[PDB]
Amino acid sequence: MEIKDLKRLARYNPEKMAKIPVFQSERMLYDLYALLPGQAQKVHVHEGSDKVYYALEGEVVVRVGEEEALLAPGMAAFAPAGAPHGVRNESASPALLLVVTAPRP
Amino acid sequence: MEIKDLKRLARYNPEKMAKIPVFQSERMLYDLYALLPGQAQKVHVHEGSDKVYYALEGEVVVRVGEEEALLAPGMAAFAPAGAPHGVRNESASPALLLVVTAPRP
Ligand SMILES: [Cl-]
Ligand code: NA
Repeated sequence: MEIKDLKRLARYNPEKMAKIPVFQSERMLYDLYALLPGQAQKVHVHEGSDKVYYALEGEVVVRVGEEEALLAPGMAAFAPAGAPHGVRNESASPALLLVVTAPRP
Repeated sequence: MEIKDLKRLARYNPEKMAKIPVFQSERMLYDLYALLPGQAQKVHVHEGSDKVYYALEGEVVVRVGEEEALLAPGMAAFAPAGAPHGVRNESASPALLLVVTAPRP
């Protein structure tokens, strides 16, 4: 079956953040976002999907709507469709997120 | 912004596995499954939804289709639509899973 150790899949790119697909689903994106310090997924609105950022490792500043919060390990932030959202690693350490998007964009 | 510390949401039902919705998304179920030893999510089939189990804490024996594997902490298992799936906490410790089902069944 498709069963993986998420952290072991994480690959950080010095040039820019990386999105590492965990599973290939026709109904969602179940990815890892590997952000080195200073890297980020720019804030954007995706009207066709809901996204949930879950911090697996490290921390990122997650923005949903007009709010930002520190998404520390173990925390999940919900970015429902229409809400501008993004994550930025402002820390001095890598940050790894489990990012789920439904439906598949 | 809806941001939650997943572990802090865990609650256990002694009579049966506790299903604790993390977020109410129209696009997916993003739930926590709190399984005390011996508890389980009986085998189920979502003809039109994919489900991904991610072991936040503890371990469960995850069944997806014709296979069963130990879903240890940090591991995620993918149950594509149609595949019978379930999780059983056969350990002597509680298990907490982040379970995503998309779309909502
Ligand atoms: Cl993909
Ligand atoms: Na069913």
